[PDB]
Amino acid sequence: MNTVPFTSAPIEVTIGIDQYSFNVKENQPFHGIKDIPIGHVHVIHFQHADNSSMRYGYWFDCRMGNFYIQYDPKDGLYKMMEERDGAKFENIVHNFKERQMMVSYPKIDEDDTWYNLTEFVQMDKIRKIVRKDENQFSYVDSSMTTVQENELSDPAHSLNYTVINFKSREAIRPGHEMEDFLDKSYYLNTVMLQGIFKNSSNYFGELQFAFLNAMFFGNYGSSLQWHAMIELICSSATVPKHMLDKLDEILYYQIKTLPEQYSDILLNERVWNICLYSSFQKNSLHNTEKIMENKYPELL
Amino acid sequence: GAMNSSNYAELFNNDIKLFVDDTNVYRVTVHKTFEGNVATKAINGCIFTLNPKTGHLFLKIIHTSVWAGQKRLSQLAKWKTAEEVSALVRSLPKEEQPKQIIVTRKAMLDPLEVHMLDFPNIAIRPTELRLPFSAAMSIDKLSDVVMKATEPQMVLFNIYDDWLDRISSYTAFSRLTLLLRALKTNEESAKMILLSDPTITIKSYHLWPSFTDEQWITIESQMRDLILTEYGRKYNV
Repeated sequence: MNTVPFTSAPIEVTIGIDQYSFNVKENQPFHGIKDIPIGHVHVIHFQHADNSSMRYGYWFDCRMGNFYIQYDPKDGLYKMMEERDGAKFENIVHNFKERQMMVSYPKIDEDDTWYNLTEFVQMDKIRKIVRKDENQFSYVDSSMTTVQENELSDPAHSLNYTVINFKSREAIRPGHEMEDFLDKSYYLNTVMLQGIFKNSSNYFGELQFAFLNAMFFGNYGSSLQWHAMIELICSSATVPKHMLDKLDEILYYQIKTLPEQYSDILLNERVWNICLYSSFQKNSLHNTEKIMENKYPELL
Repeated sequence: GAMNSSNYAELFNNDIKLFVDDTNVYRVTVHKTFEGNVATKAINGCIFTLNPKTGHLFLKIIHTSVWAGQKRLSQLAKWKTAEEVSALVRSLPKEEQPKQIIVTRKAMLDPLEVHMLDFPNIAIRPTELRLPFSAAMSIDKLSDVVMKATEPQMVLFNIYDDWLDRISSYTAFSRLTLLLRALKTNEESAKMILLSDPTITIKSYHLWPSFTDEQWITIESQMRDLILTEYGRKYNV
């Protein structure tokens, strides 16, 4: 069980750790988060009490190094940093634990929610979508635009999601215009799965990462990416049986975890109605259709 | 975006543009079977592709053979329209290719856009105008070449005959839309108005009769009267 210590908390802030969140008061003796489960990526995220605009945060994996948070009064945010001195770090964590100045990652033993949201998400794939190669952790915020959003401006601060465009030469084989537009199987299976992602695990990893950025940061481009990746599968007549069964599980946990009050801004009516009721896969997503119909029958 | 009353003069500027109407591509007669079920029989159709500035009409005849063994024909008809318009553009020299294509029906936008991905600089636009191009098959010589075709064929016409020698392309388009609106509202009455005087004929190389400037004003008035009557009937007003 790993630890992300905090130097201090000089400004009042709501702190997220994965799907959990805690209020910290200005200058409260808060020194971090302990008992973080090894084996998963994690996100530690922030919303300042005095500017609820710019949700921002850090994707990390405790197996890749010793990470801490320190407030920067110049840039005005909580920054993630790596401590290269193992013995200094162990000595910092042990002191803060002894003085019980750390919140415990509050996982219920029965509860597979975080596993179910991050099953295919790998830190090495995150670091290719979020490019800042001198750090082992990845910064995301509310305002970062995607490579696709930038085509339609600072390339260094962009989310490099895989570009999906249903009306693009990549999506449509010359001479198969109607076939490829109405049945996206070619685009899903040859171009995206065999061509770019190499396997369904990498595709699902990006889909799950896009959802979490949408949910935790209200990142609009992430939301567009999550919907495009759902729609590409649902609009294909030919999808491997294992991919459909796994997609149903993925979407079920995403819809289950979404705050009820954000469904209006995080769910695209057109895509979900199309996916559940008109698409080739209208009858393939039993779990997802049942939770959507019982939780968000207004949207449908 | 969409072509409307507000940007009407744009049709007659020097940017090459084409209207595409797919109304007459997929045509059927509905009939009873021996067992008393209903079936359709397709008849020959056409794409109506018109340069509103020049009057040049690219009439692509759609032979019933293109539907043989196909499913969802009303959907296929939009994609076949887009395939043929795309083929037409690629067949034209670069300096003759349109800068814009305006579709009379919004269902043609995605099929045409997908077929024209190779031409990112050609704008595909809808229109708010309710254009009567469905009535093209009420022009006797266009109906005749469609119904006689035994194979796919492209036929080139000037839908304005020689009018541009005497009038602007704005006035020629207004005359064409009034004639087609009349033919669409009451075909028998419109055709009577156009041919009632046997001394005015249609030249072998023309679609419409050889009216003097004064006879066109009379004709145009008779067409307006036809349209308003029919409107008072439809609506009892």
